[PDB]
Amino acid sequence: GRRPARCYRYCKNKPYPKSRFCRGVPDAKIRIFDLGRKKAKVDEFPLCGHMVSDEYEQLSSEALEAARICANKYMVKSCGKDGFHIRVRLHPFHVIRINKMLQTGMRGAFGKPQGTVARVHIGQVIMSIRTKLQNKEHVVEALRRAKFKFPGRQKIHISKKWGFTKFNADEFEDMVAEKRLIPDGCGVKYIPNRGPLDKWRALHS
Amino acid sequence: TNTKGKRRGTRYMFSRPFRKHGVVPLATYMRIYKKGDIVDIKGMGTVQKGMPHKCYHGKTGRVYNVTQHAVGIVVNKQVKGKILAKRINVRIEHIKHSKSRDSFLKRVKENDQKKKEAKEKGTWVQLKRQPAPPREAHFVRTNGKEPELLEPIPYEFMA
Amino acid sequence: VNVPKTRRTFCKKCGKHQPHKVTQYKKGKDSLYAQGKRRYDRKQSGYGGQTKPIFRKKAKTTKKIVLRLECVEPNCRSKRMLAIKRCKHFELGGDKKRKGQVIQ
Amino acid sequence: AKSKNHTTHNQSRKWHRNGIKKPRSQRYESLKGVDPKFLRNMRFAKKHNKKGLKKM
RNA sequence: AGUAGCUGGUUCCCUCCAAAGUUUCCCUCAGGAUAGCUGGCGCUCUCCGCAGUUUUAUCCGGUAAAGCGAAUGAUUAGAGGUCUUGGGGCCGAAACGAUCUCAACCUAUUCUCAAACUUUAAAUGGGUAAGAAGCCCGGCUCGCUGGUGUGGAGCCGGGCGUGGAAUGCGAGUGCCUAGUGGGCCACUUUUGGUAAGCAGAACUGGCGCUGCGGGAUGAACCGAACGCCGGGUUAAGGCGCC
RNA sequence: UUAAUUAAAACAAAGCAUCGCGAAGGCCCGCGGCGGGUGUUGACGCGAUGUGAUUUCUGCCCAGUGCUCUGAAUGUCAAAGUGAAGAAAUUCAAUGAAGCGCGGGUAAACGGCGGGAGUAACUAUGACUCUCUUAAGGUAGCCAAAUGCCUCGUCAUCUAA
RNA sequence: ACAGUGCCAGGUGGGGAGUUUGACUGGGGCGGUACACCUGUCAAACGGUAACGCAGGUGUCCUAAGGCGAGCUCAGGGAGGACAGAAACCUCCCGUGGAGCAGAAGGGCAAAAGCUCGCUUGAUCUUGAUUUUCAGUACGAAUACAGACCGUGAAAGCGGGGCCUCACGAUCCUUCUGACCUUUUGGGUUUUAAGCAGGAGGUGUCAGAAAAGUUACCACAGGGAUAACUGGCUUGUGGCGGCCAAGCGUUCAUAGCGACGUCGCUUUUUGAUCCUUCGAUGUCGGCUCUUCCUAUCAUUGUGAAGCAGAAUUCACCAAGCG
RNA sequence: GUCUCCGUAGUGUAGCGGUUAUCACGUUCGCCUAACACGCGAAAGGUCCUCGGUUCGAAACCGGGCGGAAACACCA
RNA sequence: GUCUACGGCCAUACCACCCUGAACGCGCCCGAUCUCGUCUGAUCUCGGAAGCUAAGCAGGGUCGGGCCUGGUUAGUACUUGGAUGGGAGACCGCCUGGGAAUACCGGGUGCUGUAGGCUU
Ligand SMILES: [Mg+2]
Ligand SMILES: [Mg+2]
Ligand SMILES: [Mg+2]
Ligand SMILES: [Mg+2]
Ligand SMILES: [Mg+2]
Ligand SMILES: [Mg+2]
Ligand SMILES: [Mg+2]
Ligand SMILES: [Mg+2]
Ligand SMILES: [Mg+2]
Ligand SMILES: [Mg+2]
Ligand SMILES: [Mg+2]
Ligand SMILES: [Mg+2]
Ligand SMILES: [Mg+2]
Ligand SMILES: [Mg+2]
Ligand SMILES: [Mg+2]
Ligand SMILES: [Mg+2]
Ligand SMILES: [Mg+2]
Ligand SMILES: [Mg+2]
Ligand SMILES: [Mg+2]
Ligand SMILES: [Mg+2]
Ligand SMILES: [Mg+2]
Ligand SMILES: [Mg+2]
Ligand SMILES: [Mg+2]
Ligand SMILES: [Mg+2]
Ligand SMILES: [Mg+2]
Ligand SMILES: [Mg+2]
Ligand SMILES: [Mg+2]
Ligand SMILES: [Mg+2]
Ligand SMILES: [Mg+2]
Ligand SMILES: [Mg+2]
Ligand SMILES: [Mg+2]
Ligand SMILES: [Mg+2]
Ligand SMILES: [Mg+2]
Ligand SMILES: [Mg+2]
Ligand SMILES: [Mg+2]
Ligand SMILES: [Mg+2]
Ligand SMILES: [Mg+2]
Ligand SMILES: [Mg+2]
Ligand SMILES: [Mg+2]
Ligand SMILES: [Mg+2]
Ligand SMILES: [Mg+2]
Ligand SMILES: [Mg+2]
Ligand SMILES: [Mg+2]
Ligand SMILES: [Mg+2]
Ligand SMILES: [Mg+2]
Ligand SMILES: [Mg+2]
Ligand SMILES: [Mg+2]
Ligand SMILES: [Mg+2]
Ligand SMILES: [Mg+2]
Ligand SMILES: [Zn+2]
Repeated sequence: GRRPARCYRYCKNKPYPKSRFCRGVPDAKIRIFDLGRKKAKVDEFPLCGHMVSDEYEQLSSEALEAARICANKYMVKSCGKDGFHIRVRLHPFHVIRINKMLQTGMRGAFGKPQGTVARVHIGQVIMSIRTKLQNKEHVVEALRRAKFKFPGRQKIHISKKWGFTKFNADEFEDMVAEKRLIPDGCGVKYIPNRGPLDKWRALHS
Repeated sequence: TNTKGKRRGTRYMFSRPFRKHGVVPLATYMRIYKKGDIVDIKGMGTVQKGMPHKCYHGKTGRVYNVTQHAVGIVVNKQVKGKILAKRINVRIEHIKHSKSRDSFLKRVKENDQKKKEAKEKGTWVQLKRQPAPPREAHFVRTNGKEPELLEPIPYEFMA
Repeated sequence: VNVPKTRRTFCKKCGKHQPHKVTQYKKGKDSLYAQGKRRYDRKQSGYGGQTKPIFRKKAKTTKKIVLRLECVEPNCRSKRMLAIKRCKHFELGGDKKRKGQVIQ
Repeated sequence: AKSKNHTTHNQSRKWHRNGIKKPRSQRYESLKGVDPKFLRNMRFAKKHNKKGLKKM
């Protein structure tokens, strides 16, 4: 139904968002970016692996949907439906056009919206998985399988940050002990030595 | 093609800076402009009268006429292979005294004094500027501290 | 466009602002003995058919309204033409606008 | 048929063959375009310059 | 000897200089006029001026990047409040009584974005200045301005050469003027298109107009530009044999 | 019948049907006239068209475009003529030929001749009904016809196909 | 006294004459207007910059929506108040503009440029200079002044149209307005006519001819600047083939298949483009004849099956022979 | 494909920027008739296809959709 | 130390809340005969001087929000010029120069001109 993904692999056009100028864009193939036990607290899943893009290219919303299912099914089978949390880190905002031929030719060749893609840079995280530290093997295998749904080269990388947080795993526990970090569900709020001293009193009372 | 509109492409050029809209400070209107002065042209979108044309925004000219509200400026404009001395009428909101010559006038006064003062003291002083010379030989004391050894760091995939 | 039937404007004969009667200008009927109409008649006579262009491709849908001013000074009565912009609807001394009224 | 539409290629090469000469500068510029009221008095100032000739 | 904005042809040598396929207007699109690019003839001076350059000062800017716990727009996930509004429940005599529960809402966070968003904000870039047409004194004219013999401009006389960054270079100026007005290619940037030895732009440089060494071969690549010669040395490329 | 790429289903034809004209006329020629052809003619004739033997039949539409008929009753309407103003040039008014407008006729004149929905006791159709609608809304016939896109329509016959 | 003829006048008059029947354009036509203009973007931080590039607008509207002055403050929200409720009107508070300013958009604007009142006609008369497009021409539009008459305000001041960026038109001709105007030919008076200056009547193909078709009966000058074959680049579409493995296969992913995805190859499909050929490369199909490819239907030699045999399916070397 | 046009009670249809959204049929209630039809007197019932916008007020006017129907598509 | 009138720059000056304000001021404040204007002496205008710093206003405070300014981000991203560099490409590295911005961390919290007062 759609052209082979080699036709829209490269970031050749400027970003083309669905806006008030580009009307008629069909809905993206991927509508869910978080799945698994999304409600696990920050402290339940210390491990985090990433699928990191090694190329500057465009991924179709179809391949994001395909990879998500691929990585999600393998985790449900090797860790259980409540043993992980998957977050797809790319959103298909750039719109790809089509100049449909059956005949004007190249006259009036500007194309109609055909789909959506995510523009991914080198070193940019495609999708992330957080789970328990004893499932590190199953995370790598899930992301290794999902690579086959994407064009180009992607690298797997087990992060040093605690879960989906921005704070290193080697010190995350210490910061929570002294109330520099406050769990707020999947993540942690950061407490600076700033602001009204009342907020400090509340945290220490 | 494009349009020949007078203010095409001035969306940002003539807009006011961030959180600097509103009333125009009155010192803008208290400046004294004299024939021969050098002024930098800068269109201000708050006042739409006497607006300089976009091609003159960011150019520097010379005042030749002074009226109640505006001045006449002789400003070079390049059109293709020739440069034309153009005469524009610009309300004094859209100009400011150029400080490019002030450094020169400061130097002239300093030059003349040194020229005058040194003459009565029978000495030759330098007056002409010079380009920065290569730095002269010098000693670097170590203060009994071995220079810190530097090494390249290992690669890490901090992705 | 709505224009008052009077306006105090400049009179060239008087050299000072004066009240003026305002009316719309209307082209007068063509003279048969104007040099241009006399030359045309002689050229259009005999054989040869039409000799001048006849304009067909009309594009404008309105005209510039010219107001005929007259000085109301009994001694001066000087007149002047005063053209305004294009308008599809033009009237003299129509009902003046009212604000804060219920429109029925 | 269709042809090229516009370009400025080769144009800065032609402009510089005879140099992009700056406008000529004279020590006396024309009073064209200066304020008519101020020019009227300047003419009057010049017109009676000879009145104070002996004093000078 | 009809006219032809169209096809074809247009006859000796050497020397010197040497283009354009671009601007605007045209029933203009296979053509003209126009500016540009060219040539010729000079002339006014010279043995201060100028510059496809940097330096030093000083302005101009909103692209690259970045931002979205900053405005606009788009957008993922949980978390804490919640009666200020609803869906379900749910004990009733029943109410804003009790009870949860899911939603909207609000508050802090969180994922991801913009050619027609932006608080920030480069590099490269554009303008100006770097003196004698300057600086500093005394005076005079005014019908302009005016509390003021104030202001401004103009004019007269006088005094100051360490000619006030680097570098390079002789400059200025005027007539007459042909051809051209189908272009095309490459690095980078860039629009449309799946792409194209595709169509359309910016910058510079090329081919066209140009041979020569290398790329076996080749309009454009790499090196390098050319009077007729000898010797020497090289470039880019090479050194089994051809 | 296209001499020299088309011999035909094309043209003609008898038959049929219109139309103009009674001679100072119809139709036509001619630069010209007491000019000329039809015409040495006279409506069973001459002139202008369509269809195309016979057989059978030739339905509806005059709104459109044509053609035609009636006209001071009568809007517009040239020159010339008439009247008034003026020094005159000139201007103005009154009057009002044909033709156009107005009203009839005419299709063997050019031509034209619908759409939607519901409805019969299985289903299907739908004689029947409702509705919008035009100047008529395609009648008798005929048809995948030299005329039907879909289409190599569907059924039957002709073949092993 | 009409026919008729001579000369004028009105109608009819493709019977006949002459002529026209735009341009751009991924060939032309059809379609659009990228033909005169304006906003944002493209556009690569001065300016400029193309495409039948993208998102839009214009041929108007306004006696006030122009001008001045004064006085106010808007969208939205919160909380209160008979009927009154989501929504009527009153009150208090918050409110950087989240409103409004004729319109497209962008910019600008808070004791205002918005809203409401009061007075008004600077939308008037006039000579030059300048800017924008630019050839440094015209128009159009705009900017500073200058000279008169004015309005408004207590006044400073502001105003010669609309907050800024668009909203428009030469020559010739016609019409109007102006002067104790010039000429009206030998002089004078007077009608007329012509001059001079400023408006309007319009050219939207918008620097401005007056303009319908058809040609298969066709013609000339050209064009490979340009379409209809081949060939060339490309390969979207077509064809063929891999990779991952959710499923299918009773069981069992992979004997045989294979979704969601993804990577390729081919030029026996169609496109896209217009490089060669228009002083001509004979345009479909069949027939005949040779040759070549392999992506193998058969045959030879093989491997694997959900291969008992038979039949079949998948795969290998393989184009010798059909 | 380009261009033009159309969506209103159950059906077919009017609407001349401010309507009690027109007409006919249909449905319902009551008379009439032994009953039916015809007929007479009444009643009800429009998601103005949908979203946005101008307007003091949009069924209408202007745009974006959702379905529908015409006209073209030629020279090889 | 500080205020009043008029200002320049226009948040280091703003916003929220709390504390403190001698003197003179600036105010709140008391009235409507006159001037003037309102549905309303609320505002505006006019005539005053019983009271009060309650508020405005001034100074200060807040591990305050904002704002200003540094650090980090980082010689990172981006970039001028170069190569017969790599790679099928996408892109990337190096040579020669220039060189950012968040988050995060710190510091600051109006200066000042003219005139005239108060403060032994
Ligand atoms: Mg592109
Ligand atoms: Mg005649
Ligand atoms: Mg050209
Ligand atoms: Mg000849
Ligand atoms: Mg000849
Ligand atoms: Mg030609
Ligand atoms: Mg023309
Ligand atoms: Mg040629
Ligand atoms: Mg820009
Ligand atoms: Mg960016
Ligand atoms: Mg090209
Ligand atoms: Mg050539
Ligand atoms: Mg050359
Ligand atoms: Mg060469
Ligand atoms: Mg080679
Ligand atoms: Mg040699
Ligand atoms: Mg023959
Ligand atoms: Mg024959
Ligand atoms: Mg007939
Ligand atoms: Mg018949
Ligand atoms: Mg008829
Ligand atoms: Mg028919
Ligand atoms: Mg029938
Ligand atoms: Mg038959
Ligand atoms: Mg048959
Ligand atoms: Mg005729
Ligand atoms: Mg003819
Ligand atoms: Mg053409
Ligand atoms: Mg640039
Ligand atoms: Mg005001
Ligand atoms: Mg004036
Ligand atoms: Mg206004
Ligand atoms: Mg006489
Ligand atoms: Mg034919
Ligand atoms: Mg033909
Ligand atoms: Mg060609
Ligand atoms: Mg082809
Ligand atoms: Mg394919
Ligand atoms: Mg199974
Ligand atoms: Mg080409
Ligand atoms: Mg040949
Ligand atoms: Mg041959
Ligand atoms: Mg041949
Ligand atoms: Mg094989
Ligand atoms: Mg006290
Ligand atoms: Mg009071
Ligand atoms: Mg207090
Ligand atoms: Mg703070
Ligand atoms: Mg302070
Ligand atoms: Zn008068």
